[PDB]
Amino acid sequence: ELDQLRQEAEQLKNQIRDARKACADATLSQITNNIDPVGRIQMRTRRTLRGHLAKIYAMHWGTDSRLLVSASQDGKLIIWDSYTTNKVHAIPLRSSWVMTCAYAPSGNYVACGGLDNICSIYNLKTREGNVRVSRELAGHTGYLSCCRFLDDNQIVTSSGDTTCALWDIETGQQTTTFTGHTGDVMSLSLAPDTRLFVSGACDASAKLWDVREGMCRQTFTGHESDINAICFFPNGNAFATGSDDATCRLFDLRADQELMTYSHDNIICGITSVSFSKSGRLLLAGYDDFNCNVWDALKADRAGVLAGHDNRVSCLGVTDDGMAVATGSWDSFLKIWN
Amino acid sequence: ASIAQARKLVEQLKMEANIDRIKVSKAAADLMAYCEAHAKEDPLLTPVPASENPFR
Amino acid sequence: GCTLSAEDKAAVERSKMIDRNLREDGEKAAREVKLLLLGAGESGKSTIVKQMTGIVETHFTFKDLHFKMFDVGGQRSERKKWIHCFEGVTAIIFCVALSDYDLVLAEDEEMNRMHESMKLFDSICNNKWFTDTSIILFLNKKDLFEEKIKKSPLTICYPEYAGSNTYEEAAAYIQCQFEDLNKRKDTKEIYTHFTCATDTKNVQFVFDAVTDVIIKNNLKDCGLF
Amino acid sequence: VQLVESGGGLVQPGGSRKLSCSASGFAFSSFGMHWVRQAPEKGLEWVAYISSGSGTIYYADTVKGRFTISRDDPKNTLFLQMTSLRSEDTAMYYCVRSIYYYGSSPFDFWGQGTTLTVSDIVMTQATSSVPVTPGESVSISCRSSKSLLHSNGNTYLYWFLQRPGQSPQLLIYRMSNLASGVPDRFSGSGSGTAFTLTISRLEAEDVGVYYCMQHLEYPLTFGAGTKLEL
Amino acid sequence: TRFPFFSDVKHRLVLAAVETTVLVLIFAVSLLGNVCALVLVARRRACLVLNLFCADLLFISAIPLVLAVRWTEAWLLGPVACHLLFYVMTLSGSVTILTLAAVSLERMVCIVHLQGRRARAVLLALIWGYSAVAALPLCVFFRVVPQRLPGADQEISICTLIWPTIPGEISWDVSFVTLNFLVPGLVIVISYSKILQITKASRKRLTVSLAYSESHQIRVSQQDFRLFRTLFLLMVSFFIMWSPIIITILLILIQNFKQDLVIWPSLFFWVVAFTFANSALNPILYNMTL
Ligand SMILES: CCCCCCCC/C=C\CCCCCCCC(=O)O
Repeated sequence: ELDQLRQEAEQLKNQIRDARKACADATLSQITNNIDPVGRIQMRTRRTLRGHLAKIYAMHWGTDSRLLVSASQDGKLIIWDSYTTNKVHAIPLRSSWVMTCAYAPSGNYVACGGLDNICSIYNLKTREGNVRVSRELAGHTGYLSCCRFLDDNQIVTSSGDTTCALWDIETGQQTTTFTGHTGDVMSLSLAPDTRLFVSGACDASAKLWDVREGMCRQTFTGHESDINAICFFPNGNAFATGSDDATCRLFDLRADQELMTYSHDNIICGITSVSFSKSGRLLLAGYDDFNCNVWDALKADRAGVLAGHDNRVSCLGVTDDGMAVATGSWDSFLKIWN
Repeated sequence: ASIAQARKLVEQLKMEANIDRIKVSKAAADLMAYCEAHAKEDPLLTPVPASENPFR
Repeated sequence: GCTLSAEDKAAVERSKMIDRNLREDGEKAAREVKLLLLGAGESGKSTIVKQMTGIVETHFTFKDLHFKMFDVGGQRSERKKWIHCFEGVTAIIFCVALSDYDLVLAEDEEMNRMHESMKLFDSICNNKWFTDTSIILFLNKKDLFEEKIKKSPLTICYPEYAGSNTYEEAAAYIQCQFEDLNKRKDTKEIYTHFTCATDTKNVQFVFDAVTDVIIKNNLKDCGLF
Repeated sequence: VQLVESGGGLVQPGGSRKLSCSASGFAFSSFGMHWVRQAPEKGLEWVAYISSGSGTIYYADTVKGRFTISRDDPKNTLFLQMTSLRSEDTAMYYCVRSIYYYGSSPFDFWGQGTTLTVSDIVMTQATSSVPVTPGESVSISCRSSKSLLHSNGNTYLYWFLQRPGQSPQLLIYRMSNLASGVPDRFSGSGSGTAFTLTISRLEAEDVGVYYCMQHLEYPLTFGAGTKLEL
Repeated sequence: TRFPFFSDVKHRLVLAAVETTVLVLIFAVSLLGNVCALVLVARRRACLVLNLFCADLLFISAIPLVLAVRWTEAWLLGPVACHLLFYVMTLSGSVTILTLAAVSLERMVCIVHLQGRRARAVLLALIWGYSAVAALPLCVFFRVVPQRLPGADQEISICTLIWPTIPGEISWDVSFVTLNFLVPGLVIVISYSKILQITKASRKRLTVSLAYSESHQIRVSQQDFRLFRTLFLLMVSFFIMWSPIIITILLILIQNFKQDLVIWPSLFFWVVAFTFANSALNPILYNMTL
């Protein structure tokens, strides 16, 4: 019974390995070897956002590519204009132990969460003129690590109880539970069509979930340690992960394989955040060595370095128009690069 | 419920071992095509002129 | 503001008021003492909270000094992913029960509970996030130890112990083991107190330890220590 | 969200009078406040502004030296002290709330108005009244003596509607943006010094006087007002 | 009968050969230490200690000209250098001493309150302001007079300090030493004694509560000793280093009515050089990184 099922599971892992190997006719490095390189990517700090008095843990761009939201351990969630550096809102939190925040694509709401196991959703557009709590979503039994809005008045959250959840905000109840991880779920990323999403966890694995069905479509492995960050490739057919073993990896959803590894010999610090440029040719990654690296996504070369932060870089984002990159770190400053 | 968990793993592998896959070279070519097609629209790969850059 | 419109100027004034409020809330926040509560199962943490799910935060005032005590014992997730959130706390209050020397864990009947307590203690002392964070060690339930020590020698948990099976020697032996688990002697200070469920001086002891920690921190900051 | 003005009545010429406004249902201290008065000629004149932090205060050049605007946040009260009252100060006085940040609506809610009786960028609306029938579209024009398009890309034009017996209501902010609660039948357009408000279909509740306002620089100036008459 | 400040007839050219070495060594060492100490704080950043280094550098700006006037018997420097050379060192000395007192006050307050900018921006102004209203007699009352100094047989131009009125001289000297030397010393002593008292009170509190194992008492003793030594050195260095010039000023003041030749013309050079040496100790007593 139990032995029979375990033996059948082993044969399935063997066939999946064989099915993947049979499709590895050539590597990506053997196809992109003749592409003209991106050269050297020079970027300079254009804006510095001051006002957080503690470590900054999360940051999210608005879909207008102008408004920012950032969360810090001083209990503050600040919304920034970032063109004039003016502060638009400063929301005090009922629990200062915030680790994640998100900005609604409509611009009407923001969400946050952390060690209180509750995802709080705030209404930014009220008649009283102030920002008030609209919902408190409870039901996770671990810390909330990442949350992202969908356009259907729904939100996807991940927590330290190894599960993911799809919540209906208006009702305040879970509509879907995604189970299958064997460790803390650290990162989520939504597909451009908001129909699939990927989650990366502390069991050195990432999973592709169907947000409408609740079932896991496929599982990707290859990292040697916990995955801290995950992001989709712009066309939705690939994604990249960052882990504690100082390596980035590019995975293909249709080939069901790892394509490229991004690492170097002098980098021994973990990766906290990863993002792609608008065209997907540049991969940006934040490290614990206080710097950020720009990699050639197709040639796996280091195209540039972003430096100027005095502590660990904890969050990174790129605007929808591709015009700028925002970084945040434990020195309580946000920086915008071009 | 260890037998139940084993059955869950076996069926999840059922929904993994029997899916359509493509060749790595084709995925690489598709990524190449997407990167090249949108290369002129990337303001970070190709620096935007200062007169259109919203940040100085 | 010579290149701004009226609405831009008003937005800048709004930003300045937000700044002014943030600075005030920062100044109020910096005067509160942040204490992190760590203990093993059945270590008497409930009594320590009483005398002074997610995270639980307890606030109190003693001698016009505000304390904020954080209990993280309800979490069941990898500590290394969220323990760094508590870098910068004034002190870590660590609770160890003295009646656990001859008890074993329910999960593993062969694992002594007090050795797991020492494993947690030396995982917390020699971390990289708490290199300069002092530890206030409460050895609880001393009134339940002096009566049972006569029947259960320390050799059940400490086979290398030589001496008398009395409270006076055993308490000092356990205190020495816990204090010797530390390696950063010159930077980290452990304050050990022997208390019980009927004790009332725990608040004053915490106050004194926190006062000494703040004095040492200020001396180090002002370049005098 | 309610604003109640009080303290009006008859005042002898040369006297003094305090008007007050009590706010309820919103964060009074986060809003700046305007006093805007309507003379019996039914034109709107901006009188005074005091910011949310009381650090910025502006007056119209007709009331400088005679009027004083003030706030008391803990009572949510706005005060206007008037001295040396003249026969030209007889008007309906409206209290207006205003909040300024990226994307905000600065003239959304108006008060009800208190009656006081005593014993620059020019906005032109050449058409004083338009004969209208329900179910038809209408176009109202407004022209500025100076371009309202700022170097930051924003054009500071506002469209308000005042129904008979009611306070003015905001319809459009910054030229093209529809205010909350306003039906999508209203649309704003224009460029430079020319502005147009179009209504695809009139209903019974679209009758009244439409005003255009500039908010590029102080003092704030209103148009003459175009009336729609059934 | 008018004490020459920096002129000597002078055994020959050897004394110059050593006075041209000691002063340049003090200059180089003090400048390097202060500049290095200042920049060390530039990346460790308090705010007052930076002013201490700046005051020390402006004080040690003097050495080349005092050694130049010493290389000859006369000045040959000008009546405007005589109005600045001494007011560029008295000002800096007063600023240094008042900055030391302010640092002691802020340290004592910080310890006492168990934990702003505005106060600092004002403290610095008062410190520099008072060191330009009290040293004013030091820039107006010097004249380059030939006194026919004994031992030259010719009239020799010396930039002396003519004092037209005796009551003005006595009142200023009494006020200058008291409000510049004595008050900062008292402030430093009170501040550091209070810091030691607070530390001892806390250590007494944590001893009655029985919260120290036998083996740690040694470390506690070692720590209190180090704290005690540091504060004792900071207290005593101020008086040992700054007292000689105050005594010299009072002696020169009393040298008018007193006719015992209480001071040598050469002595005032070595006393001022000894004071210059204090800028090689200030950057290491008040910046201890070891
Ligand atoms: C607090 C004093 C610090 C000054 C340090 C610089 C040393 C001063 C050297 C020469 C200045 C003139 C000294 C004599 C001034 C008083 C003369 C007098 O009236 O007796």
